Amino acid sequence: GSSGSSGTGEKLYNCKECGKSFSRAPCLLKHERLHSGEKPSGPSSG
Ligand SMILES: [Zn+2]
Repeated sequence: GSSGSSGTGEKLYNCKECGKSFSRAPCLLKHERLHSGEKPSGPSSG
């Protein structure tokens, strides 16, 4: 019963794919994007 979030953005950075809590938020947010399925085969254009 102690609900109270100080701020404007009520979001908690945390990877659910592999399940790992990084120390750096910035790096964590990017880590969540790194989880793009399996075998990221880009377009390889050019
Ligand atoms: Zn992860």
